[PDB]
Amino acid sequence: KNLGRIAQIIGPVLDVAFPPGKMPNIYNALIVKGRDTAGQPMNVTCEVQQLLGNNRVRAVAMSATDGLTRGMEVIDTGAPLSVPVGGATLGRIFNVLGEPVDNLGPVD
Amino acid sequence: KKNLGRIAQIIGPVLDVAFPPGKMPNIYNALIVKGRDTAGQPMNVTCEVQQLLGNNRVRAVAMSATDGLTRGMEVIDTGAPLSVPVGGATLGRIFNVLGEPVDNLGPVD
Amino acid sequence: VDSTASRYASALADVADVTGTLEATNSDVEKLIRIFSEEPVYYFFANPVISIDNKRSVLDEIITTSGLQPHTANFINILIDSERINLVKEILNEFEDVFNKITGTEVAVVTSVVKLENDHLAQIAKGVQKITGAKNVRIKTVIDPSLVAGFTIRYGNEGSKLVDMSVKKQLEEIAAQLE
Amino acid sequence: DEISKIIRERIEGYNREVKVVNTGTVLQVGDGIARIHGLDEVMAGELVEFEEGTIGIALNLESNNVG
Repeated sequence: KNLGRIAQIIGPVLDVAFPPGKMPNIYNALIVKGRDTAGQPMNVTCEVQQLLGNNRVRAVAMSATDGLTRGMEVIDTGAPLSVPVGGATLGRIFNVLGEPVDNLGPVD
Repeated sequence: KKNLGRIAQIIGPVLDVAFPPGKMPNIYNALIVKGRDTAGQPMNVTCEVQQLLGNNRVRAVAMSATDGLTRGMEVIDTGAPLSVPVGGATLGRIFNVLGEPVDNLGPVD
Repeated sequence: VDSTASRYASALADVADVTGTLEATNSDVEKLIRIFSEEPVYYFFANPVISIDNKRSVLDEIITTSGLQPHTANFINILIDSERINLVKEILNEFEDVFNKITGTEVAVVTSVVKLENDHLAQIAKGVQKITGAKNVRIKTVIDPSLVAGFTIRYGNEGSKLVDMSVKKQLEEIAAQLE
Repeated sequence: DEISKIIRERIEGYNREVKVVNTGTVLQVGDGIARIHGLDEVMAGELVEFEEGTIGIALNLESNNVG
């Protein structure tokens, strides 16, 4: 429910500025509502590694930051990276994020 | 040579030269500083515009000794990099960085 | 605190104090804070790209309508010359804290659910004064739904020193039993 | 405490030139790097071209400026 805007992108390191009240604590994941080359939305997941003060966090992207723009909306997910666990996970190649990278569809 | 800037810093060999806001020298132009010697006679020490720094000042590395230079002296921009005399009249002369002949013989053409 | 924003504000207060325009300068500084709130106005002064010469002309017109104090108009002109207009907002806020110091006034801020009469405040403002060591006390009020029926006053150099009783008794009881 | 129409308009005029949307004004050039004030919409890795035709890549995006 917290929305932030990227303040700066320097390599794989992002800085996200949040409103003064609602604010992520460290190791929470951030989802960056970005766009793709052709223009469809694709979202980069981050992880807060520092709190820089002045309501500004320093997140480290788990995907590529080519194409991210200062001021794009970043939805604080309120938790660290939630990964699917269970019986379903067996036999599936997984990303860092818990997305299946083996082409057998969604982990239900 | 119609652009005049005033020296703002001297830290060792590296000068910072503040210019009028529209007209600033390009990178690698030669600044030539209207500095004075121990005699008071005007002496010129050349500089190279290494980098544009913002706030309308350049950063130039002086080609001669910066000892004796004052914050606030006039610096004229020659509008070009260091032109060195070339050719036939440079043969058998001994030369400076600036192309000034250094062997106490009459001036290079 | 001694940071660049604080350093400038302190100078501005000192010149006012010398010339006895502390009341007169303070009004102008409060007047400036309304001016620089606006995102568009602040941005124009703050950004490096807009030419400095243009900034002065606009600033002069702003000063005339505003009718600012002669030093206060200088002080902004000094900030603009010396590039520190990017931190005007910090400087203006900093001045208020310095201005109280010079007078010897102290702010206190007192918190309730229910608005309270001056008589209670008079006791508190006298109470903060002796406890403060103050020459004078200036009282700040805020309304809060969350406490119970009491309030908490905050005072000191910062709003560091807070002495309260409303919710706190409940919290203390909760802790007390666990012992 | 109040801003005159002339003052607001004058301020706005300066802002429009600099709040040009696709462009950004060079802040400092040196050693093969330009810092650019502006360019609020650029994305990291987007080619940007200055006057006189040089092309550059916006590798560093910072709140103050874009390297």
